[PDB]
Amino acid sequence: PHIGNYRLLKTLGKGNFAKVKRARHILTGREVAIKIIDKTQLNPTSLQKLFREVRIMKILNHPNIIKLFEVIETEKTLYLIMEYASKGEVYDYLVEHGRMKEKEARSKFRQIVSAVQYCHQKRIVHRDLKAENLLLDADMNIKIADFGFSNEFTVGSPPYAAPELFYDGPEVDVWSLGVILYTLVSGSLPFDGQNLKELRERVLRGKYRIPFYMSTDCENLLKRFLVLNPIKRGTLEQIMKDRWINAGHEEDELKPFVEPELDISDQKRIDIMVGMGYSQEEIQESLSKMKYDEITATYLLLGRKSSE
Amino acid sequence: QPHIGNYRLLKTLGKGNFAKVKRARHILTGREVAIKIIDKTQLNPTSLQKLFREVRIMKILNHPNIIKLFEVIETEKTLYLIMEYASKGEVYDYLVEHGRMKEKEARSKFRQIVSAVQYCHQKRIVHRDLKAENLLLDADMNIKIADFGFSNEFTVGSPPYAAPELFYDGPEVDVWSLGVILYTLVSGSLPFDGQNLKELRERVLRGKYRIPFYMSTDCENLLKRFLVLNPIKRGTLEQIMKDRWINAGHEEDELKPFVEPELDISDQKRIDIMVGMGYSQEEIQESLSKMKYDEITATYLLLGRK
Ligand SMILES: CN1CCN(c2ccc(Nc3ncc4cc(C#N)c(=O)n(C5CCCC5)c4n3)cc2)CC1
Ligand SMILES: CN1CCN(c2ccc(Nc3ncc4cc(C#N)c(=O)n(C5CCCC5)c4n3)cc2)CC1
Repeated sequence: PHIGNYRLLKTLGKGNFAKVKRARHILTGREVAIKIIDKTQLNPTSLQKLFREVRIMKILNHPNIIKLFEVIETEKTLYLIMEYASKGEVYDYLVEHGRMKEKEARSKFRQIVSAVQYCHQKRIVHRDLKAENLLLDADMNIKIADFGFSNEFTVGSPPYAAPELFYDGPEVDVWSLGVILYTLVSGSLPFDGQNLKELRERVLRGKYRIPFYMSTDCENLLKRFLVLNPIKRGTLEQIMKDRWINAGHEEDELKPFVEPELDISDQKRIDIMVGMGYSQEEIQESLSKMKYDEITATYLLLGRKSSE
Repeated sequence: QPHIGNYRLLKTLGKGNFAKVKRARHILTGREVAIKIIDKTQLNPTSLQKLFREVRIMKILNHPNIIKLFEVIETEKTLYLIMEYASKGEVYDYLVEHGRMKEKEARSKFRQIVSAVQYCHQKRIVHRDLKAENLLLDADMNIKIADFGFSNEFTVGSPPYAAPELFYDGPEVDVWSLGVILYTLVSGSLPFDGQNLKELRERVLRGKYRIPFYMSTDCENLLKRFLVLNPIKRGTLEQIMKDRWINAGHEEDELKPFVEPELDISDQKRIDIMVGMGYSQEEIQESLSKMKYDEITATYLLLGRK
């Protein structure tokens, strides 16, 4: 089975009003993830919120945020065609290999901090960063899923939730980032329990174990995220200057991401799409207007590696 | 007249929700001020924490057209916010007394308003409830906007000024209200009104308003940049600051984002006066350097005004 130019493959997750399937673009062979939302199960209020959030997704253009390629809408269904992170959860990588060495943890956490700060600068707060939406692509780059989407439009976390949720501003992501950092360096959650009430007591206590292998610089950095009072947490713009974050990046200090200009005049890719049956003029119109249609999707997918 | 801190309390200016605002006089300098009074025992631990977050925001508002905070007094039961007093009250009262502002005067005030709001937006502070009740005028007819950064329950939203999407907390909602504000300055009337809230909402959603004979096309063009139903298509304030009508008569003085003056905390003339009032030199230097918003920094600031 298919939708538009995509062959639908196995379901990756399901829940609430959404399903996400792996899929293969027929025109290019590139793999994608497709979120399928049955609109008949939504009231007019949820429908309006969904389309506002889709418009937010169209403005996320960061190399560590799952990228939207194409939107297909029928009378009954919304299809969101987006980047597929072929290695699944960071958690799966921690299970296989153990904790990351601090050099690898730093490389991935710089990507995560960049992605989240980039959204915060645009007034977009995740509010639900967790194991299930921290993903890795085929080249071990971080890809964060579901920025900007309300939980009912995700497939579906107490260990990561800020203690003030136990508030919807950027500080709640900063707490979750501290949990993430701790999981990267130790392979363990900083706060756990035999049930939710014990988990909550430990989160409110704010204390977590520092293993012998954790550097003092990593410990000090965690203290900037895992502060109970939300207003005393560091800002990401401040944390970007942290000594641990930039160890080994002497003249490459982490700074807010700046979007490169999108090259929409690659004639090699345009030549391929003309072969596919699109006209040069049609291609230029879709790309310059960024229509999120079958043409812009194809152009972007032709820029990725084949057969994956 | 009772005292709180170094202030003599005078007439009540307003009361609503969890707040009361009184006119007062600083005993030490004789300067008039406004004091917002909030009984903390009215609040839960959650709203009390939010109140303190919004006071921390108020501390960083330093714009000549934004009501300036002078002093914070917190007791076990009550929070007192001592701030600038706008002695001529609401812009509305001026419109009632003199009618619509002529174009030059409306432009002058609207530049102040746009400057104040853009200054807050750049600091990522959205008002969300700009309205007649918090657009004020000082003794020199300068705009003073009240209650930036405060939730409604801490003030003493408003259908005629509320963006149609509230019938969202980003700057776009202020931009819509600014359009309604500009219309009131130029016409003396609200653009959207009705015999009840239902009819009023209908006109906001339609987005149509009467263009009077005295409104220029440049002014009508500017209105179209605020009063857009689609929030994403509304002008941004950085863009609106370059509008032709906004800068007419200001060709070598284009409206730009406000930049705060460098703070002067070592005026020894004012410090000398405060030593005479009984504060020590060391105390004064510490209060000013740490910007404590205590009785000392407030006196320092009030000594710098008429
Ligand atoms: C032991 N593992 C094995 C499978 N494994 C997993 C495999 C691939 C991926 N990739 C991938 N790429 C893009 C995505 C976009 C989304 C959106 N919007 C989205 O929700 N998802 C997932 C996240 C929640 C479930 C659907 C996306 N997933 C994620 C996980 C996890 C368990
Ligand atoms: C027919 N009129 C008669 C006069 N009258 C009026 C007179 C003076 C002023 N000034 C002034 N200066 C600072 C203020 C700080 C505030 C804070 N925070 C605050 O709330 N207020 C007001 C605004 C809402 C009621 C309290 C402030 N008001 C306002 C109005 C209006 C009616």
